[PDB]
Amino acid sequence: KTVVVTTILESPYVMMKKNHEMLEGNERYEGYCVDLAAEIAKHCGFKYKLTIVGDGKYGARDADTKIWNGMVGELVYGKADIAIAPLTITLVREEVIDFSKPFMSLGISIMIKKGTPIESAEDLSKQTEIAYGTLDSGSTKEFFRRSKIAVFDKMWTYMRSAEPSVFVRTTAEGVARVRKSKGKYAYLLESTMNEYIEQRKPCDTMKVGGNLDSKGYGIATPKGSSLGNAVNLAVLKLNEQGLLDKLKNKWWYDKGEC
Amino acid sequence: KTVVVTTILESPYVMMKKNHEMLEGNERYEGYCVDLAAEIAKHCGFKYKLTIVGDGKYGARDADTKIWNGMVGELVYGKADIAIAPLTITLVREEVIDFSKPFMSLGISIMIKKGTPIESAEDLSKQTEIAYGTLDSGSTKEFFRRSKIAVFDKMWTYMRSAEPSVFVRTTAEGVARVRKSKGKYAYLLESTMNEYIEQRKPCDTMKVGGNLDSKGYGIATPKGSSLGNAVNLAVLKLNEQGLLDKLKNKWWYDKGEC
Ligand SMILES: CC(C)(C)c1onc([O-])c1C[C@H]([NH3+])C(=O)[O-]
Ligand SMILES: CC(C)(C)c1onc([O-])c1C[C@H]([NH3+])C(=O)[O-]
Repeated sequence: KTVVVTTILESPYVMMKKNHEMLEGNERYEGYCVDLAAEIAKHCGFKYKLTIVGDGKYGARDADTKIWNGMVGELVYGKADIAIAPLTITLVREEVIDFSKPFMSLGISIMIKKGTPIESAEDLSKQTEIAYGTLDSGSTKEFFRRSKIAVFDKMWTYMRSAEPSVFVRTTAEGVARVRKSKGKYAYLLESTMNEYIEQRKPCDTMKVGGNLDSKGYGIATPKGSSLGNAVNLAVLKLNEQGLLDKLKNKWWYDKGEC
Repeated sequence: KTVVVTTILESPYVMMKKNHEMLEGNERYEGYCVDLAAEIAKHCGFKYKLTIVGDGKYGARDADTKIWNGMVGELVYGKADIAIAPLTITLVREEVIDFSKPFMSLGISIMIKKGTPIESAEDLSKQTEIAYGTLDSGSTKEFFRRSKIAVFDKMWTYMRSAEPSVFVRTTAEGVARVRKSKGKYAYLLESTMNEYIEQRKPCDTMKVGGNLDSKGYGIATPKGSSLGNAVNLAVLKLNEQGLLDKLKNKWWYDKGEC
């Protein structure tokens, strides 16, 4: 009965509340997806338990074992009933799990330490002094791996064989790398996160250029789940009521530090 | 075996080709949705016939008769197998027809004749000199009718009883009204159309302020339709290959013009 929700510790979607060490269950967390989960459960009429994904990954199919990891894996193998996180709707994923219509729109973007002489993806691909990478096991990495667009294919061929590795395990690692590399590392991540980080101290990073593509985040459920329909309608209702815009303003700018 | 596609004459989505009088079938038309339709059909493996919606409407449920009109109506009552056009994904529509994930992201926006002293929805609501309205039988009108955001509800309250009516039968009517009203009429329509018009002669209109909401267009099919799955996957694949961005750049090609 209690719906098992798989999510990921990614600010400001899901974060440990200040006094979390002495809190239990859902009360240990806070964030945009924590609020969204509450709204969805309310509209769909179910109780739930937020559970952080074991491997801390979004979801990718291992070319080798052919096994799915991350939150996608938790759904595919029946460990969770639903995923409420900034999970990107993609073709390979839609083939194994279901997604509600988007609750947020975004696109891949470039994050630089302020002052870095880079304005676009093309700029990056035409130089080698500044390294650049992306997150492991995510849609952004897969985007570059599959891209047939000249500039992106060129960037991928570079990234895939760069040393030391330009790929990071978590968004926090990528942000730290941009911040500590004196402008010698640029990070590729989704726009809304780029935007969120530009609002965090020490306010030394920024988004450059336009988005490389246009996609959306969706609430995912196992293929053919009984929750699919109700969740989808709930997301549409919440968006039309303006709750999603409200949630965005709350966690991004009302709590901004720059 | 031929799929009946319902669509609407709306530039640059679907337009009559030059010399269309001597052409027949699908060859009579050109535009973003015409090209999209060709791509979708190619990926899903089906032949199709483009048909222009009889009442020239997007789709709304008649308050009193309880009857869906426009392209939504054509799907609901079995007149068409699929709708390929700038049809907004909404809750009320999703309750009676199915939508693929969005193939385009956009939002409601404001169109003013250049020079109009208006910069936002709030500016519009705080005055009465400049009349403002929207398209009938569409998602934008329903947005205001149902919005509880003070500003939008305030706008709805004024629009509902203004004289002469601020609502128009077609987009062309609303645009023409902005252009002929010497700045005394502002029009509410979706962003990508506003931007399309802003780049064409006589170059006397412009989009002002940010978008009022965020949403997308989706390819629609009757509820439970067998075509649903394939069309959805096709849209995701086309977006991931960059075809959707290519079509946008093609039909919004900065035409020479302003
Ligand atoms: C952390 C976040 C969300 C900003 C992100 O930035 N680049 C990515 O690949 C992802 C993960 C992506 N949303 C997914 O679902 O794989
Ligand atoms: C004409 C177009 C497409 C610019 C538009 O702009 N405001 C609207 O309401 C619509 C129609 C809407 N997409 C729908 O499906 O009702």
